[PDB]
Amino acid sequence: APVCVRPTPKWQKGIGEFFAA
Amino acid sequence: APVCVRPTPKWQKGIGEFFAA
Amino acid sequence: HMFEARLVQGSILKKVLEALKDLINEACWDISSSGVNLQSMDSSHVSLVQLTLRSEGFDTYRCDRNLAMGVNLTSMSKILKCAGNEDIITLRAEDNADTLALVFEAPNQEKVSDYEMKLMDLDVEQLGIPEQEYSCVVKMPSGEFARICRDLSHIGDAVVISCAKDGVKFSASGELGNGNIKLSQTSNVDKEEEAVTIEMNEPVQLTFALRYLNFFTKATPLSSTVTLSMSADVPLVVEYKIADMGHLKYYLAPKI
Amino acid sequence: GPHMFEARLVQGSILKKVLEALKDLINEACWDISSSGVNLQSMDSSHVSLVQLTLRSEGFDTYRCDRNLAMGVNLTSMSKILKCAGNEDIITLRAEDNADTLALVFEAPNQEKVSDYEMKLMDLDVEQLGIPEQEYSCVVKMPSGEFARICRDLSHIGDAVVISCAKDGVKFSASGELGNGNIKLSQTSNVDKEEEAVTIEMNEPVQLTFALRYLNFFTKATPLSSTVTLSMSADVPLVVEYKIADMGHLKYYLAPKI
Amino acid sequence: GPHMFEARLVQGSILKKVLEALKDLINEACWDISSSGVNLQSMDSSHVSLVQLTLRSEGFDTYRCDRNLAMGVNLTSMSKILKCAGNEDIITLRAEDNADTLALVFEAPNQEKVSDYEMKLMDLDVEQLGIPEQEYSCVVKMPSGEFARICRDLSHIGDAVVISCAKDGVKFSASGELGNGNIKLSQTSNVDKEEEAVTIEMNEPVQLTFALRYLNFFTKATPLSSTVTLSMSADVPLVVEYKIADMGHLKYYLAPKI
Repeated sequence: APVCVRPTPKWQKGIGEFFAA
Repeated sequence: APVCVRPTPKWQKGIGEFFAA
Repeated sequence: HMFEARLVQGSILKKVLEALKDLINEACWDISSSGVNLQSMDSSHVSLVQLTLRSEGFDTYRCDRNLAMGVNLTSMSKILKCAGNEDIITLRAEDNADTLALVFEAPNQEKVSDYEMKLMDLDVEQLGIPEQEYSCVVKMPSGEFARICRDLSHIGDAVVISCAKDGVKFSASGELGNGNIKLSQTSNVDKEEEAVTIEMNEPVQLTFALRYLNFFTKATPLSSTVTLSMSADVPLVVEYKIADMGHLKYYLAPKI
Repeated sequence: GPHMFEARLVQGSILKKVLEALKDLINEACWDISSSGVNLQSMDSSHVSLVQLTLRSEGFDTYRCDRNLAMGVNLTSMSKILKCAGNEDIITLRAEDNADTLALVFEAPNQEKVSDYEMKLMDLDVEQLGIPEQEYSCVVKMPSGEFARICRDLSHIGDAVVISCAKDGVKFSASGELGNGNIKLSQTSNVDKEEEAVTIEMNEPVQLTFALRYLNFFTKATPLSSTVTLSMSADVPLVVEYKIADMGHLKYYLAPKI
Repeated sequence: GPHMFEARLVQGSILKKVLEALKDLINEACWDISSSGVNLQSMDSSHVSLVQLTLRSEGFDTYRCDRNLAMGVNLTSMSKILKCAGNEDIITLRAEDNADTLALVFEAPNQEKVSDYEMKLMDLDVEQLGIPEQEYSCVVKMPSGEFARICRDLSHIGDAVVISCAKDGVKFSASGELGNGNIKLSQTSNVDKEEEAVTIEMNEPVQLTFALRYLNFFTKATPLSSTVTLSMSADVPLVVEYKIADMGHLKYYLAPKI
């Protein structure tokens, strides 16, 4: 089993929305 | 860690330029 | 004025780069007295990776000035494929010029390679990662977790992680059908690093992109165990202990 | 009656390996077969290097050559056919001085299984180059696996390697868009079971530049020999030599920079 | 109450291998489930070869089948899912009659890990198997890795293979642009372990031609059986047969040329 190639899901929030600079 | 196959460098002289028939 | 760290278990450095290279094209290496610190978002800003190598873990650690060496992770990986696995490895830099020096030594001691890698100028970019308690923390073998992401990726592109007090479930859906994988907490003082352990303050049920989890599992050679820390509305943490010497942490936000 | 050529090589794996060491460098070549052995000499497709292969007839368990033959052989084909021989198989080349055909016969080590293949031969214009006698400034005998690994690593840096030799050690250096590498081997005291020894016979230091593309072709002969020999001198072709255990050898010649 | 089919197999990896042996030749097929056992029977999409699979119930550690039922499976989907199973996993199957889903459950030995997959089924109409049990002019039994090695090797030479057997042995032949190949296998009279033996049963010499694409697919069964058995007649189809030990068999059927 090699790992399928799966697309980024619709609901995916970026990590930037959780941590600030 | 597999060989990177490299091109022939432009300065490469053929061996026929050294040894004769 | 110069930086130099000598690592006996040089393989660690190899595994670390094999684990970052695919996720991150370029990162800045923060060098300081207390060790090495790398932090980066991946090329699409979904996830964050944080790497700590403490200076106590090196056989030799010298750091005159704080540096930020911009590295191309893919070149640095090519150069470390050229290290043998039992190679003692040394990093060396000169603060000025931006060359990093990777020196490899055979434990036979008859062969010594130096590679001088070019550095980039990069943006200094920290993100503040917050101190935190988690509702659920799952410790398990890195290989089982790796198997689980691989298998479910044949099913769907998200994995739901359901965590109770004494077990955790991983579920997927897609065109083929459903899949669910249940691990029960293990008795232990069987074995040691094939224990499954759950600490649960609050039951969770969270959805993650298998796309990213599978990038994380590339760190599997660095550790026998992986830790998963979770809460609703808070990035998942996937942590790999590197030896006695540091950690590789991956961050990924869940649905809603 | 029939003028055959027949060579039975019990260690058939030598033949498999010899063709692995040639197929990527040469398309078509002419095997000179005589009473004294199997000889192959040929420049490579690009006319950059020269390879010379000697299998002395003493080295076969059985050898018959009624008359001299010059068999033009497609190496790609001969390589595919040797890929059909197990590694423990007894191999027999058979050719009837007559015929358009070379026969390869594979006896499996188990004795109820026997394959034969018949290759269609080719008319190639035999030319052979005259190799001059030469004294070498530098001769390096090192394990073959190490030379293979140094050429492999450094190809990831640049398309040329600088080889620098002294009485104490030998340095291999490359450079490219990633940066620079340098690999130093020291001459060994003498390692406890030997063919991990690096030996230098030098009457004069050298600093010569060679093409990694051809060196990495040459190291395909690595399974033939636990050690390799490099002979260098300025402005004179490099010789890379693999001994094929008491049977003969395989030599590769390559011009250095300028 | 409800009509259940349920089968527990402790050596799950059999089921795994069985699907490797099918997925590349058959896309979809009906599983005939009865109390006799699990029976599968399908022609590949090009209508040249027919696979037939038999898993007798006594082969299963647990087996229940309340009434004959038939399930349309996507062998591609089934294979993907079986790659999720451990080589040591205990495997259970479970469906009710007229099901639109199959339960596959994989249990680790320690019982601390359990997976389950609910697989979508398909509706397929599968009839027939008008396959008379028949008398062959030649039957040949040999190690499966050997037969596989042969097909692998002859497929470098050509894309059809003549099989010719006699009392003493059987010969396999190919030919193409590289050359000709003939692999010859003689009867191991001797005295041996069945996974090295070669045995021939013969009424009359056959000489028949088969395309090597197909044969190469049949050989994906190789992990299931130490042996493999070939049955040949004039223009009856060839049958290639693998004993899935203590459970059943897997038979491929091929139509000769002309």
